[PDB]
Amino acid sequence: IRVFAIPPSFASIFLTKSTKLTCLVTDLTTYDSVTISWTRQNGEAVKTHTNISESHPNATFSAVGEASICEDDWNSGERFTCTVTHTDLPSPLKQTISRPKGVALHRPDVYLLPPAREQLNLRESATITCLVTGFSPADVFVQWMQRGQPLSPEKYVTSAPMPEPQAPGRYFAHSILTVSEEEWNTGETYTCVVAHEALPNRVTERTVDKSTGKPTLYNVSLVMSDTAGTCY
Amino acid sequence: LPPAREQLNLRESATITCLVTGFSPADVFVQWMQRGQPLSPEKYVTSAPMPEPQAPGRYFAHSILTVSEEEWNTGETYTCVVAHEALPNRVTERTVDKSTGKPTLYNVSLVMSDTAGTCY
Amino acid sequence: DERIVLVDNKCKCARITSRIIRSSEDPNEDIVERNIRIIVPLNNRENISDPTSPLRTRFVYHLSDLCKKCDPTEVELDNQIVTATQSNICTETCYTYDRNKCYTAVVPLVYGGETKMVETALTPDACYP
Ligand SMILES: *[C@@H]1O[C@H](CO)[C@@H](O[C@@H]2O[C@H](CO)[C@@H](O)[C@H](O)[C@H]2NC(C)=O)[C@H](O)[C@H]1NC(C)=O
Repeated sequence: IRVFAIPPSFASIFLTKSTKLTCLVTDLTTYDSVTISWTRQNGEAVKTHTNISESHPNATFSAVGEASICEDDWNSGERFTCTVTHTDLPSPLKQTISRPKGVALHRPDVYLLPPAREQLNLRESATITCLVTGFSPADVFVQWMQRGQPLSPEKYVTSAPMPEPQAPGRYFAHSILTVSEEEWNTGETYTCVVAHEALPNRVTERTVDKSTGKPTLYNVSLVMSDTAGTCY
Repeated sequence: LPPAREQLNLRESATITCLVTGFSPADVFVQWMQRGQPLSPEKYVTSAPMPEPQAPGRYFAHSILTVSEEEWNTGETYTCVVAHEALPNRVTERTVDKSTGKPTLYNVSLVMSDTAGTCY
Repeated sequence: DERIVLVDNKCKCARITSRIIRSSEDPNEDIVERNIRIIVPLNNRENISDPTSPLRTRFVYHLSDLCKKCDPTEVELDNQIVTATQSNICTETCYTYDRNKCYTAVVPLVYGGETKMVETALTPDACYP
């Protein structure tokens, strides 16, 4: 029996404006003897709603507990613990989740790399990478789009942040999206959207296509008329 | 109209021309200025409105100012203030100068870059 | 110090300077020089406020509509003060961005079904809210 506690994310705060706590419990044999509750440091009771999921193929059951807390409760760093009690566990399981302090704010940087030249020759698929680096803390939210249409959560993948060996305190992550070769050869556009607290407007976006980003040639035309006009 | 090239070779004087045209009715007031102070009236002569042969109902007039050649070569500025009833703001102004005229040189320069997408 | 700036456009990044060189010694044989400096962007698109617009590969620079004055000036006539129109010639396209200006956009953000449109920053840094 293992318990996973997920602290609230910045995206959930921005796009929903309601701080929530979740301590998922798995590897449960009986769902009629489970209880999920949250207790404060001083012992004040917190209202928690417990939900029961379906039956997993491995003869296990998962319980989901969603509870409403004030943004201050989490942002203050107040240490919270989720209480899980079961008849098969001689001692209740306790998990400690909190937000660390002494963290500065650093604006992240975003760059897109176009698909490799020798990948398009096979005419199978193309891969685009969105590299975001130089940020703290380590909670980011990257979403891909195609000419204003949000893309499905399944066509792109993202990686957990990892420390940067060069400069400590600044992290990085990247998102990889695949596309059809003909679709990319047509000339469609793609956008990378990242949400973080350090940004002034809190969201930034960048756009790449076939004509921009490692192109083959540059075609320019210039016209300069009325060169002998009145200036005064 | 800036002074003629064949006039300044005599090292004597210059002549600037302020031309007002195509207006109705035939009422016009022209006055010259320099550095914001009115010039002496004699330095210039203004004529009466005259009909335009190519357009019925329209007139035109002229004004002539005389200045020294060294003053024009120094780089002084002049102004022609014209007032007529049909103007949107009733007063118009133009300025002529030696530097802002016909240039002998056109040093054009063009710089191409793929990263300078903004200009301060 | 020896050059005077006439126009300092930012959208077309155009800058014009004029200067008189005292060539030889005759006052009537001094040349008048006009310099034009243009910086063209190769990555910006047709509409700088819409990332989906196609790329731009044609640039037109009219000098008659660049060195133009469009602000009423005050003139003293010894009996009153009046406002005077500098030129009668007075939708222009902005090729490049302006540092003194902020460029923003609207983008749909989906999360758990709900869609929250949020103001973005097309420019890298520019100004802050
Ligand atoms: C260039 O893009 C801008 C921004 O999309 C266009 O102007 C916007 O038009 C929409 C409606 O279509 C309005 O909601 C916005 O308020 C407009 N922007 C501003 C700043 O007023 C503009 O029309 C586009 N230009 C062309 C030629 O397509």
